Amino acid sequence: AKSKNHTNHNQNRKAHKNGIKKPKKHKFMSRKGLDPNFFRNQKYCLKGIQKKKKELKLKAKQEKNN
Amino acid sequence: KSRGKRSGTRYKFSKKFRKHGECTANKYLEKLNYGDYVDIVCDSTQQKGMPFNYYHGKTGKIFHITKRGVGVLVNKRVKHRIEQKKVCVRIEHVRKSRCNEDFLLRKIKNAELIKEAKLKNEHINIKRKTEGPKPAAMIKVPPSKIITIEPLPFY
Amino acid sequence: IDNSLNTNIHQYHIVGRAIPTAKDKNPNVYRMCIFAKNDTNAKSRFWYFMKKINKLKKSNGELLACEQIKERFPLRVKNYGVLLRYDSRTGTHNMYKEFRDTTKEGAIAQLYSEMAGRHRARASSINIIRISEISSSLVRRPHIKQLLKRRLRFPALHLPTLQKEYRKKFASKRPSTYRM
Amino acid sequence: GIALKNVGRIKKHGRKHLVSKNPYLRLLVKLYNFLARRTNANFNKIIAKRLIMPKRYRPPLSLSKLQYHMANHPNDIAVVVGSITDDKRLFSLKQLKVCALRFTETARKRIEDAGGECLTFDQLALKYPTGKKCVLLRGPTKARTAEKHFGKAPGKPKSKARPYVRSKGRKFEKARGRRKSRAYKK
Amino acid sequence: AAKKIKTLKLINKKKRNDLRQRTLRYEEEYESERKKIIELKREARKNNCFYREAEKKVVFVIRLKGVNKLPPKVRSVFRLLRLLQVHNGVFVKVNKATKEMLKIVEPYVTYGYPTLSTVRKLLYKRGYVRVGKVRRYARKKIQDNADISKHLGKYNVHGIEDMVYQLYTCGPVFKKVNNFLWAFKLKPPRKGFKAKRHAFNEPRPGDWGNREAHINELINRMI
Amino acid sequence: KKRLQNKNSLTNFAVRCRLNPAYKLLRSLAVLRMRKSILEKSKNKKEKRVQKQIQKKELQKINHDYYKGVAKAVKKKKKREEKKAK
Amino acid sequence: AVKKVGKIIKKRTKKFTRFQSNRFMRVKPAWRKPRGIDCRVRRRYKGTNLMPSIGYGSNKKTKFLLPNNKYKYVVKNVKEMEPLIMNHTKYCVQIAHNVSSKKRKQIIERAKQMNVSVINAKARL
RNA sequence: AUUUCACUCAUAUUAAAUAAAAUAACUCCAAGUGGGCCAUUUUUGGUAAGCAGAACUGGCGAUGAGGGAUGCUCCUAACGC
RNA sequence: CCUAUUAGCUGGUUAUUUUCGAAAGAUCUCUCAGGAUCGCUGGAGUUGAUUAAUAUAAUUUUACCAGGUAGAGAUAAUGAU
RNA sequence: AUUUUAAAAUUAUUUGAAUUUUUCUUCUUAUAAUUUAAGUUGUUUCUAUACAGUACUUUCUUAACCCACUCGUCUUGAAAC
Repeated sequence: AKSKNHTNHNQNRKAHKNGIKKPKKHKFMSRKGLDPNFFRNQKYCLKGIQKKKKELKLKAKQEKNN
Repeated sequence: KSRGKRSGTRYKFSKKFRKHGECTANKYLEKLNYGDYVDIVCDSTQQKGMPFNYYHGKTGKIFHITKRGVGVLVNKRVKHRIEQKKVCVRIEHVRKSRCNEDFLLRKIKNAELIKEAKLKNEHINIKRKTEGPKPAAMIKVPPSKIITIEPLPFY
Repeated sequence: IDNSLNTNIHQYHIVGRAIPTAKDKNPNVYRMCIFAKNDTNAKSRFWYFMKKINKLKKSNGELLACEQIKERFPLRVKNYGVLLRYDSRTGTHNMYKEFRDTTKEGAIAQLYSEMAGRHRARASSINIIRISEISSSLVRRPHIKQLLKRRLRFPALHLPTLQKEYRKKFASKRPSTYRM
Repeated sequence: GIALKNVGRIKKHGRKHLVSKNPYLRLLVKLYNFLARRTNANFNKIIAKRLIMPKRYRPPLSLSKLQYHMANHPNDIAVVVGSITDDKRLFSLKQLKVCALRFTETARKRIEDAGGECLTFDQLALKYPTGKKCVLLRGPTKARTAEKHFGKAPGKPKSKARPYVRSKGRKFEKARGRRKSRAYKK
Repeated sequence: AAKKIKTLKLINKKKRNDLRQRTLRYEEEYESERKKIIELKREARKNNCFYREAEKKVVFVIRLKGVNKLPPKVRSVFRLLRLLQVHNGVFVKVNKATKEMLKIVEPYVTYGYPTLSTVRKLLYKRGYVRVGKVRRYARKKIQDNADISKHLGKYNVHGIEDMVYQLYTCGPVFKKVNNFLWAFKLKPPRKGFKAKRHAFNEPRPGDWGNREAHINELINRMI
Repeated sequence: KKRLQNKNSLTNFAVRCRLNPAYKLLRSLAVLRMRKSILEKSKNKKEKRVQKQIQKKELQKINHDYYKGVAKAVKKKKKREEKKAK
Repeated sequence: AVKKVGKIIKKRTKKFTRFQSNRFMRVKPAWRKPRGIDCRVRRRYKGTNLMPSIGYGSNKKTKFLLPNNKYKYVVKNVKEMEPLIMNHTKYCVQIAHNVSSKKRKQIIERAKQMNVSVINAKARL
């Protein structure tokens, strides 16, 4: 038989029953498809920083542990 | 039955009266940085990079910048939850948002006020005032302009 | 004092003024005489008329004064002529009516009762303009002209209104409406 | 009538009581509930809360992870509300003082041979009532295989959930919807 | 071994004396303000001048309608004002934000300017206070200044008279006092309403809207 | 603590003074001020009232000017209507 | 209606009866919650067979105690009065229905010399 | 752009107000449901309909109580004894 | 006898109290008396909060955006007249 | 059985001060008490100087005032012709 085609009735209170949830808004976002030749260079920057920090820490550890 | 990309955008995506033509050359000179707020206003003269109908007039943060495009994070309401959407548009359809310009001006002004307040060790209220009830005023007025009002008859 | 007899109409003198802006440093203040149940209602009426006559709303205005006007001689009978503008179910009409009593507020209460009873005009449809005491020689309505004869007297044909205590259900003999 | 959320009753979530009818664990829960009440110690409160948790939320901690977590405090004792399991990948152990619910036999023998010792929570309460020099640790609560099937359904875009399949050959859930050549991928 | 009781008693005695002095100063301030308003009005009348007084900065709001058949915006505003029952009353500080919130709830409330006597009566004979831990409040009638001192003492508000002052004059510690105070659960009016359906400002009998100073008699019949 | 009867903080004197340490002094002052004999006010009523004559004068003047303004507006409106009639 | 005898308050008497049990013999008066769809009693229509609810519960300080202000304890042996030797003032005793006359006499004797009251003291004699 | 060092930007009322805001957030397993209808306001087809089709909110449904004589949906008001 | 064949359909579906508490939208479907899936709901559990504050909000304020509905117009355009 | 405490008030003494200048003026110094603190206590009768009644408790049967439609089910909607 003929059926009710459509209605948005009660949909808003259904939505608000568990509230309108907001996005989590994390601090960091994946850089997978973003600005190549920039984030690759950023990887190089981080590697250089880590290498310098690690070599300095290793020097300190060796000179303090004899 | 008809739900094309630009369905229902007859007036929204039309140029204003006597405001037709391509964008000014100065629009291409505006500076965009990652994470700053931006307004998505569709410019119908540029067809590529055109945002979808929903995002015209919305605001979002930059998450990606390309040579002639920009990716902006916009919250869109989908029934029971808000969800983030990454819309990619050309720089003709995007504009530096002023949603936080009052915030930045307040930041700099309050900084240079607090500096001198701490210098003089004076405790100052820095928050905005939401001013409400006015004080009593002992106001003078000569009787040459206290005019009496009566409801008017019908004509 | 008989609260069953008193009404709740009072006259209020209200002065207001638009908040000064950069356009005009001192706007012209307005003053009104309004009959209302209380000062709050009088101020509401004042702002209604401010918005209707001037382009001044309560949100862009301030109240300089609001005080109740008391009748100087609340025990002297005087005649009042009141102009009035009210809208009916099919149009708007201004009419002039007359009363006589001791207080302008009492005359206004009489006016509201008469308008309700004779034209079914609710108080929300009535605008009172220009109520003023008038001399006996300028009285226009015959039902008041007849009240100003040299010596006025008539019988008391009203039926007695007794207290509840003496308004007893069963009577020994039929009372008389003649009495007097 | 009154317009209140949940008709005005505060709703808590999670365990309220111990489910295990193990008499020794019930005694331990009683003791640490008393300790958490009578002392201000968040240490004791956390231990009392964790003694109540289900099995999946007191996962085992390996000896290697225990020693790695205790590397920077050699003088303090490590408190684990789960079990301590031996790690064959670890070559050598070093002098660990560890309190735990249960120790596997191999882990216990290895710790004793290394010269540290295994403590129960009653001994921990006796010797460190407020948790001085005590580092609370827990194993990986989300490393179990059940969690690998959770989250976004396998079939949602960029979903890492394992599917439920009888076997994982080439002919079991690998054709249409998992590669571009057959309709779509993922 | 007993020095703790002695020092606690001394502290309580000093607190009592401080509250006494503060309350005396409050009474003097009330009288001085009343006299100042009277004489300033006198002077304005003597001159050819208009004296407009300040707005009262604080309003008392009574909910009039029940919990059924209300728009979601109205329900949200009611929750934010802490007006949850059909005869709840609260104090609201007056500013643009609260006034705009009150505007969209106006047909379901009546409010006005409380005056010192009715503020004192409300706090003394219908004043309940949120005593316990945060979000675990446990409504208790005042009956004593101990709980007031414990929660609000860091603002130096130990005392029901201090609460009355901070409420009547929208003092620096107003949000804290108002939030500390449980929503007033008022009785129905002794002589009844006129018509909850209609506005107080309508020429016909009505109740909802801003009653201004006329809220005092309604509170007195409802308290 | 066990809940007890909530004493009326307005009518029960002990708890009222407990809540308001200044109330006993305030009420005593009000009572002694009420206790003043009628003779002083009887002999001072005229002295107090006679000093308000200037206030009464300006007080009549303001209302007189207000009614004069109302009457002037009425007269102006009547004259305008008469002018509109022709 | 409530009945109040000393400290005892019985919030309601005349135990709830099953809906429509008055006019159907196959429906026993033992209370059953009407599940129904349009069942009058379930919807709490005025003037018909109110349903039991937790609000009728008795004050727990005087909940299970008898009109003699004592809790009843049912015994079937003389050996089941030892607990009552220390509770003679707040427990009354009742002899089990299936206890013979000999054991009943022994239990009454022991209760009396224990000054513990017996509810059904004169049964089977 | 990132990293490391500095200095310091109200917090003693809280970078506007108000908030029985953590009664939150998240995860797992699962039920029923997927014929709806009505009222105000807006609105399409129709001469119209207690007709057919939509929008918002509130209800009825799933819900009794006081009132409208009477009445699933109106008004007050939602329910332990 | 296979066979207690099958039935998206009709009927029925058995103690109490207490607590929480819906949907009659949506997408796909040889789909329209059905189903799966989302939404709404319960139970379980953890992380948090328990610090009148932060997260948070069917609310407002302040600042800044976007709109072409009501209205208005026909001499501004188009189409009428 | 280690807050029906402490204080608060009142009474009777007592110290000093203030002041609206006092038979309820206030503020403390000490003592002893009381309750207005610190949720009802007292007196007199009766039951009754009984061992089950004409009283008291209770069950049942009848009235009387007010109220009350047939349950289960499908259904938007069942007391349903």
